Amino acid sequence: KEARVVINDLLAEQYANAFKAKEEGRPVGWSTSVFPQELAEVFDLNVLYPENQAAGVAAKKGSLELCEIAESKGYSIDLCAYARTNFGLLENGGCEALDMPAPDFLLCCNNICNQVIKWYENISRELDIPLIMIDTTFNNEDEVTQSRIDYIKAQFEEAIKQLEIISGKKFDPKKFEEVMKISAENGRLWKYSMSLPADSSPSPMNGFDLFTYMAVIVCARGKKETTEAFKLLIEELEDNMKTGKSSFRGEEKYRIMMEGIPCWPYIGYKMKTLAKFGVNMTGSVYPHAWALQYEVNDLDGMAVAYSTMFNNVNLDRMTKYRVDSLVEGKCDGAFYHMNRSCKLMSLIQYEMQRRAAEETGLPYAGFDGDQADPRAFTNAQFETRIQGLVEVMEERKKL
Amino acid sequence: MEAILSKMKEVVENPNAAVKKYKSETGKKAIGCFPVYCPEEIIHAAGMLPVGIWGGQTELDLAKQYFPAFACSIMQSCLEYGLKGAYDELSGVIIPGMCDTLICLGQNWKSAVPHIKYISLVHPQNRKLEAGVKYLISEYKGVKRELEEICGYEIEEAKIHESIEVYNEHRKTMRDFVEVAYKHSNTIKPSIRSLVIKSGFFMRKEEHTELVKDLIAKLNAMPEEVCSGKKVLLTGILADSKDILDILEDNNISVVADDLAQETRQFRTDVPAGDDALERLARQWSNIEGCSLAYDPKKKRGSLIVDEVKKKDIDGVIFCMMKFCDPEEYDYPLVRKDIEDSGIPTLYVEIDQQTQNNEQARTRIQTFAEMMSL
Ligand SMILES: CC(C)C[C@@H](O)C(=O)SCCNC(=O)CCNC(=O)[C@H](O)C(C)(C)COP(=O)(O)OP(=O)(O)OC[C@H]1O[C@@H](n2cnc3c(N)ncnc32)[C@H](O)[C@@H]1OP(=O)(O)O
Ligand code: SF4
Ligand code: SF4
Ligand SMILES: [S]
Repeated sequence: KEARVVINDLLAEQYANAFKAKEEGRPVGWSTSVFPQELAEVFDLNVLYPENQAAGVAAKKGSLELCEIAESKGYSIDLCAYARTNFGLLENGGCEALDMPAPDFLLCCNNICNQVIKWYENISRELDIPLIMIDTTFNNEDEVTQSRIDYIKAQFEEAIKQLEIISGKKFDPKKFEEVMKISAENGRLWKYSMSLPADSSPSPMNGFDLFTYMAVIVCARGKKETTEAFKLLIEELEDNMKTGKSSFRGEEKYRIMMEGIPCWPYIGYKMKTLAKFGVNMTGSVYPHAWALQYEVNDLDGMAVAYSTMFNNVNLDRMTKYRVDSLVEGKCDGAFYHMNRSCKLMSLIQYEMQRRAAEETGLPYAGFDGDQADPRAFTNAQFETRIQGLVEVMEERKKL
Repeated sequence: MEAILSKMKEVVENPNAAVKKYKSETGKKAIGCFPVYCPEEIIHAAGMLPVGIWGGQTELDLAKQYFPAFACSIMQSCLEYGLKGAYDELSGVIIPGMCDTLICLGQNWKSAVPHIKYISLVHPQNRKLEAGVKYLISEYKGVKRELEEICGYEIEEAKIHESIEVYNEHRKTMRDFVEVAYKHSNTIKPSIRSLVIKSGFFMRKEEHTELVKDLIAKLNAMPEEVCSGKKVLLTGILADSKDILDILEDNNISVVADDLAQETRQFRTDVPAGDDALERLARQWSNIEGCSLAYDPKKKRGSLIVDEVKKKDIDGVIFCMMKFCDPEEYDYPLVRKDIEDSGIPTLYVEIDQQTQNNEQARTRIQTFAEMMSL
């Protein structure tokens, strides 16, 4: 029994179950990537993720047609590619490469960014469906103010009341407790498994594999199946560590940290290119993204967990996440993606990359692109930029 | 007459001068209030001057060290001016995190302009929940202290209530102006309307209140005039560049209503009554509507605009799209559909503070003016 097989089947099972629920008349929701999923899980609700569906379509090379559709409707190419791709899916009534049913309700959380707010207002107006908002106001202070905590917990309550109406069920305190435990564990397996690269040398996996497994921790964070899935994976990764093996082809001459989401429409090309150069990512900020840890039945802690996701904390803390991931990963350099779609991540990258480089003493480089719009990435450019970094690392390497 | 327009002109054409004058004539500090919504009443109660910051026409250079090319034009301007020291005369600035770009500017600002205090404020999306209001009050108490740390003295509960009163009087006076300008659409050219409203960002509101009341008087003494050309409603972040305003005028277009964040959005909703001052301010945010920055799953913006168009027999709606403004870009399709669905024609024009070769808008506006002719 292989981890990848179970993972892919578990992922594909989320979609099927969603279509089934749709068929039987049970509500299906669409949710942002770091929403408090525990709130809908306790109700056994089927929840799909627009960001995941869009990355999947982009990988399958079919996000262009959808962005062009959204664009013909008046949506500016300036807007995040995930939203354009999703608007095209809605207007087109789905797609062929990776289809999913329309939502009956939405779950939105701006801890990752504020664009999903507008994006979701549109879907709600478009389909005339309930929109549950968990607003985690940006943390300018090093710590989450008590005001933010009370406010978030209060919204957790509003969400629950809304979901009782939507699901037609009553909140079960006992079930909500088990999901908390389940969610807490999967959060732990995610941070642990995806952190192994920081050791080994060679790393037990190719940094990019993280983004494949990233799908499970995103759509099924409160399910027992995920727990077993990550357990099988771990066992395989450790088996590799102990045998000096890995999914990363060839020798691992260089260890780096890539900042940002990879360009899904060119994930294949990006994999090959880095491999031929002996470059592998063993430093990542993502093992923290879905860690989301809190004590069982501790709404204050849960609130803090979701508000502290790295996209919602001051520049200083954002910078520390990188510096830390570089060091712990024993990285030789930093590779930055200037993502045309993600303004939140792109508009603080300059200052952030300056600070991390001046603290870690490691060299860096960057490239232009987009996670779902194939028009923003240029292959020829990616190659010369990573090669440029390689020259520097190899240069400082041999004294 | 020139008398009033002159005064307003001198303050809009030279914002920095006025800030200096005020500080010396009063011996008090001035706080900059960034785009869209800020609790000016708290700044005002303190005796300080709330100074609106809405960028301006400028090339980009120093901003390139913190922002890539795709940051919205207006915020690119604010940062440039910031790095150039054009705001050094302020003792601080409030940069509300209304969207990702405003949030990122606030983080870079803390590093790129260390000498000008950055006061944080994030309005709640769930502004209708009682919890949203209590949270916003806390943000406001936080805003209060920071302002107190700057001016030195304490800001009195009584003074805030007093300030809230001054502002509400200002808002209703402004709304009054809108109806008077509308009755005099040939006298009040687009550039005039803009000047009468924008000048309110550079002087104490009570002082602006008197200026507008006088102008309204001179205008009442004039017979009600029927517009000789086509009327339109502008909507978006802003449309203050002399360039765009001239184009409308050259095509004999009269602006009789707007849904601009720099203009009518600032005064169409009054601060509610209440015993608690900060609570009153917080609840105004609960009552804002038809704004791209104000959470509304129903997106009533389109419908509200339609109502304004029909109220004043407006001939067209012009989307003054700020370049690379995502909140506004998301709103466009649906808000446009609501309007066109109601039989109203619309035009799309891009607002770029870094360009100085506006020709696209001229041809689009000329074609729109000719289109409305039938
Ligand atoms: C910090 C962040 C939160 C913030 C911010 O930066 C962001 O926004 S961050 C953004 C946050 N990002 C993310 O969440 C995402 C990570 N993205 C990925 O790459 C995912 O792995 C995925 C989408 C491909 C998963 O979805 P999924 O695994 O379901 O796609 P999958 O590749 O599995 O499809 C092929 C499978 O489906 C089946 N089949 C289909 N049609 C068929 C037909 N007609 N006939 C027959 N079969 C058909 C096949 O059997 C095949 O194998 P199965 O499965 O048995 O083996
Ligand atoms: S990509 Fe950046 S903007 Fe597009 S959704 Fe993920 S976080 Fe929000
Ligand atoms: S993105 Fe739009 S709303 Fe945000 S600061 Fe820019 S113009 Fe203002
Ligand atoms: S703005």
